[PDB]
Amino acid sequence: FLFGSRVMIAKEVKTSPDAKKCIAACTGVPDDKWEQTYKKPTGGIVTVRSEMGEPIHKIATRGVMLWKEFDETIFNLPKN
Amino acid sequence: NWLEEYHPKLIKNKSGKIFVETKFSKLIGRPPLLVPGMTPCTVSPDFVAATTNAGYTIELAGGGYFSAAGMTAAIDSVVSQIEKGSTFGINLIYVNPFMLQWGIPLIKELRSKGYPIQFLTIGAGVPSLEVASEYIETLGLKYLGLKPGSIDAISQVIN
Amino acid sequence: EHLEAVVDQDVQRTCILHGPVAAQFTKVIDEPIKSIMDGIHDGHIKKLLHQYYGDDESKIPAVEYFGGESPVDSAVFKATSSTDEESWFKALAGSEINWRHASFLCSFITQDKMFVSNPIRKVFKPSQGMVVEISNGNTSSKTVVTLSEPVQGELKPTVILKLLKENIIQMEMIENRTMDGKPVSLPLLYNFNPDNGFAPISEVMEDRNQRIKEMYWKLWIDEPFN
Ligand SMILES: Cc1cc2nc3c(=O)[nH]c(=O)nc-3n(C[C@H](O)[C@H](O)[C@H](O)COP(=O)(O)O)c2cc1C
Repeated sequence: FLFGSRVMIAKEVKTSPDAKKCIAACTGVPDDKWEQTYKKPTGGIVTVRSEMGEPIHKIATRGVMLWKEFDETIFNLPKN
Repeated sequence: NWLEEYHPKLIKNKSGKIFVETKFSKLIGRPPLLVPGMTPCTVSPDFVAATTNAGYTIELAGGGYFSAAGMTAAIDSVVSQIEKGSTFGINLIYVNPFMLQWGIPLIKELRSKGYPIQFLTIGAGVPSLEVASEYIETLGLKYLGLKPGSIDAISQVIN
Repeated sequence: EHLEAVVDQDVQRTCILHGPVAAQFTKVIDEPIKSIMDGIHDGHIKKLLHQYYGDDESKIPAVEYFGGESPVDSAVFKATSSTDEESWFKALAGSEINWRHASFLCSFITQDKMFVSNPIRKVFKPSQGMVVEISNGNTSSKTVVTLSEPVQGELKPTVILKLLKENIIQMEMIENRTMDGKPVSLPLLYNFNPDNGFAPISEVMEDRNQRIKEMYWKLWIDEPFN
């Protein structure tokens, strides 16, 4: 088994202390209620489209919430 | 019978250290846990050394280095910190061919130079039968690690 | 990881990746990476002793050095042109896990944090005429291997494997075509590490060239060594 998200809170990682504090503050969600990120923050995590449009899981901060809103308002909108 | 064929065994080492012997842990002589490549997280060469000193296999975040010389300085910076004979591996992205135009022509050499980089991992995609062919013999890697995300990406690695 | 480089030191602006399900296990802050990975591994150890070993460790098997296995008592072995290689190496390493087990099956030898092909596995490559001999194969400390290839027709000892003090693998690399005919032997030492499984054999590079210089002395120079 590989452990991605379990690690980012360790002391040997380089994430800033405030970033760890919030990544701890957010309570996860069990797999049964997993897909509800596309719609809402699920215990503090959403998915957003990349610049390639492909999804990315991010902690639901004010910044990434604005990102989400812009995705479904500005960039989804066509070229002209 | 998969319940017995791959039963998770237990192993004692001469030092008296316990181990979870699996098929995977029996190539790496290391617990069957690893940290995947993480461009914000496993890019910091001092952290990728801190865990491999704990004795857990790690991938080095390739996507965090925009060059060939930068990741080389990272590699050598961890080599300066890992214990004698320790090992790590690197993680490459596949949707980023500019990321792949450094590593491969670099990995061939640092391996021919003999670095402790003893596995590769092509994340965010699966190569073709043709390009995924030379990574195991031109690259003196111990094993290769492919990230399936699809149901056909698994058929592909089986190919 | 650079909140010093955001406008008002506010993380709430930042894009930080995480998992929706893994988040409900990450509550203690900044614990050492060894601490959490060990809390996982020994947790598995507790969960596996209670099932298949009855909470008594002594039920454990025992291995000299754990690892090195790809997923896929005093005898001799003559090798010829078609002598298969992997059977050959199996016949030489043996069944027991010891230094002899790795010396032919360990593919890489560390040279002070650098991994280069196994030399022993290079020299013992199966070919014609090589009559290798394993003596005293039961106990490891006294196990010695002697490859004697044909030289000028006759067979003479060319290679000698044996342990030393401190569990130091040495390959007595002999060459007999000498100025005085008496064979010269090149002592190549290696450190065997039962604790590092993936690469137990680590060549001592210290003083390595001098014992090569000293071997080449008696090959060329008709003078004392200095
Ligand atoms: C911060 C972060 C960065 C990641 N970077 C990469 C990456 O660069 N390439 C990749 O293939 N996967 C990347 N992953 C995903 C991991 O490879 C792995 O699939 C994921 O961590 C598993 O999810 P988990 O953390 O819930 O266990 C990243 C994950 C995280 C959390």
